[PDB]
Parts: sequence; structure tokens; C-alpha cells
Amino acid sequence: PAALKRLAKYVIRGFYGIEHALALDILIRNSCVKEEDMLELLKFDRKQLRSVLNNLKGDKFIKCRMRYFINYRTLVNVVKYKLDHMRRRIETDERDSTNRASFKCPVCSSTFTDLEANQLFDPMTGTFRCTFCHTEVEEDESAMPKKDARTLLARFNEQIEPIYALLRETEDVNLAYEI
Amino acid sequence: LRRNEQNGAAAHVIAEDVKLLQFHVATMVDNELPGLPRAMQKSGRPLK
Amino acid sequence: SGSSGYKFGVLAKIVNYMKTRHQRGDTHPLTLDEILDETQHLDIGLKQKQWLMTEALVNNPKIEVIDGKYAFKPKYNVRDKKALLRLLDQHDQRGLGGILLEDIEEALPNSQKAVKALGDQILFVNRPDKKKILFFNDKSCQFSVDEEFQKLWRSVTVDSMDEEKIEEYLKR
Amino acid sequence: SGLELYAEWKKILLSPERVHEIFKRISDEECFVLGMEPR
Ligand SMILES: [Zn+2]
Repeated sequence: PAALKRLAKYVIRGFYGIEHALALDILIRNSCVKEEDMLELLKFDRKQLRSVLNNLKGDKFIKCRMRYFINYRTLVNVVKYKLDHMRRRIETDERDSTNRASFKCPVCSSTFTDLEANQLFDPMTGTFRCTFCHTEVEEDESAMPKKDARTLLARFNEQIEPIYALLRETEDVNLAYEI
Repeated sequence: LRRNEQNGAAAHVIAEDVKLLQFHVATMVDNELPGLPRAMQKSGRPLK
Repeated sequence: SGSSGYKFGVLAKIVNYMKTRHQRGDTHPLTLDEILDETQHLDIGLKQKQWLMTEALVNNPKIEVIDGKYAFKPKYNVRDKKALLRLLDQHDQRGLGGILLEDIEEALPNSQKAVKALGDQILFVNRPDKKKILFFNDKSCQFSVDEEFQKLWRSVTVDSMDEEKIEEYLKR
Repeated sequence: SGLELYAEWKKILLSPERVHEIFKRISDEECFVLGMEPR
């Protein structure tokens, strides 16, 4: 799994913090991974090492072993889980809201929806009359741009995938090898 | 809690704050629960 | 007071002086009598000088004597201040646990070192602000991207299991 | 204990988010079996 170790090195820099990534680099070497040996190589405090280990235990990166000496090996399976959560975020970002041009006077700052517009409209004036004040409900325009936001959010999320595409492809090749 | 979670805290503080949030919401619904010590705003006055 | 000679702490001061001249950058082999003349402790008395050589110098745990002249107890290694990049290149030793406390005394001020460190590829990560210093290289491979923590923030399931199975079902 | 429930088969604290997710997974028919009408 030398190729998997190279993929792990790229992911640890990308997702884990720099302090965590250095600890993960010690984990990548499996010849000796005692808790005391890992602490000495890190040069961090035992309490600081324990805090890093607790985050790794939540990540499922490390598995506790009895020897007492504790042996740590790379068992993380949430790299795909984090990538899929990011993919769900991309789908959520594209799926925001519609146009729904809300008639709203910025003077009274009251967003009346396109449904509430018929009540705003007054026949004698002939224009959507701002009910709260006496002006004309103005179009939302730049304010509350849910329709504008979804396209921009989708574009930013789409940009992230090509940078991570090489790592995702390597993970897919590893998954094909696993069967 | 929301701003600290958005920033990305070590989570040691987050574990303490979420329990305090649980205590605050539980205190509002029930004050007769065993544990859940009564909170006094001022002048030794019990909350309702 | 156990065993002491003349003014208290004179032996520890002599070891500190040996370190100080090396940090100054003026390096010369010094005999115990030569150190006494340099520190103006030459008239410490014959008995006190004999006591320092026979017991006080031997007592120090990390003291090293090359041959005729003693060497500074705190740092056996020379303060070269060079080949730090080579130490960084091997991440197995993590730069041999290099500390900024050891640096800044070898031959350069902290202000010059801070400018040099930022310009150089070598970067310093300190878990404690002043207690410990370490040198690491993260490279340019790491990518901030967009909302990288926020995607992790969405995944707050943590210990709970089968969340990935739901994502796999959506992927199908 | 006081405000938090811990499960020991290793007495990990229970997660309310985890319990809520399990409740959504729980079938309506089994929920009726334990005496809660689902609707
Ligand atoms: Zn108005």
C-alpha cells in the first residue's frame, strides 16, 4: 500500500491541521508506533499528544492496541466520507432558492414576497403601494439575491473538484483494488 | 457556540459550552428536576 | 551547605561563562585557572581552586572535557547555525528537534532570524508559544480551497456510524 | 449521571444528534408497537 501511503500524505496536508499532519506522518511509518515513541518524535507535551490522539480517535484514523504500549495504524475510512459531505455541500449550494422578486421598501426594511404584492398593489395609485409607509415597494434587486447566490455558490464549489480530482481518482483506484 | 463552531475550535471548550446550552434549555422547561441547579439573576430569586 | 568553595555558585557561573563566550563567537580553550583569571576569581585561594578541579567540575552531570581544557556543560554540539535546511530535509528527525531558544544566541539577533525564517522555505511550528520551538515544511501541496473546515463542520456525525452508508445510497 | 447518559458494553457518552438520527431511521410500524402512534 505504498501508493495508499502517498495518497494519505496528500490528504493529511489537505484536511488535517499542520500540527496534526506531522503526527500523522509519524503514524505513516508502521515499523514502530508506540505512544511513548510517537510522543518523543513529536516533541509535544503528553497532554498535547493526548488532545491530538482524541481528535484522531473521533476521526477513526487510529485504532487503540494493547501491548501498556499502544500501537497506532492508519484505519481512516472517513476521507471518502468527508469528500461525499463536500459533494453534498456542492449539491446544497446549487439548490438554493428561486427569483421570487420581493417588493420591499428599504425605508421600512420589510421584505414583502411576490405573493404579498397583490395586497401592496392599490387600484387608485395604480402601483404596488408600500403599505407600511406611503412610498412604492421597490424591487429587491441586489438585496436578498438568493437566485444570484445559487449560481455563484455552484461555480465556487465546482472549482474545488478539479484540484482534488487527482486525489479522488487515486482513492477510486485504491477502492477498485480493494474490490 | 455557532461562531466558535464556524471558526473551528479545539472542541474541548465546545464540549463544555454544549452541556451549558443543554442546562439552559432544560432549566427553562423544568426547575423541579433533580440536579440542574436553580439559576438566580439577582437578590437570591429562583427562576420560574 | 554541603560542599561549597568561596562565593556560592562560582562553579555554575564558570560553566555559564564558558557557554557565554561560545555564544559571543570568541572561542578559545581555557584551563580552570585561565577561566578564574578571565572571571577575576583568580584569587579564590589555593584550597578553593583545588576543590573545584577535584570535586566541583567532576560533580556536574553533563560536563565534557576534550583533553587539557574543559568544554561547556549545556551544549556539546557547536552552535554552527548552518545546515538547518539539511536538518529540515530529513523529516524523520523532524530537524533534530531544533529550538529557536538555542538559536538567536549562536551569531545573529532574533529580528534578523525572523526575517530570514519567513523568506526561507523552512517554517517554524510552536505548540507552546515560548516553552518549545520546532521546524517543519508543509510544502505548497496543502490546499486551503473553499470552506474546507465548513465541509468538515457539516460532518458532525463523528462516532455515529452508517452516515457514510446513506451517502453511498445517494451516490448509487 | 445528572445530565449525560453513558453506554457501557468503554462507557462512552450518548450523542443526542446520534439518538435523533436513529429515531428517524426507526420504522413507523415498530414505533406503533412500543405504544407511540406514528402520525
Ligand atoms: Zn417602506
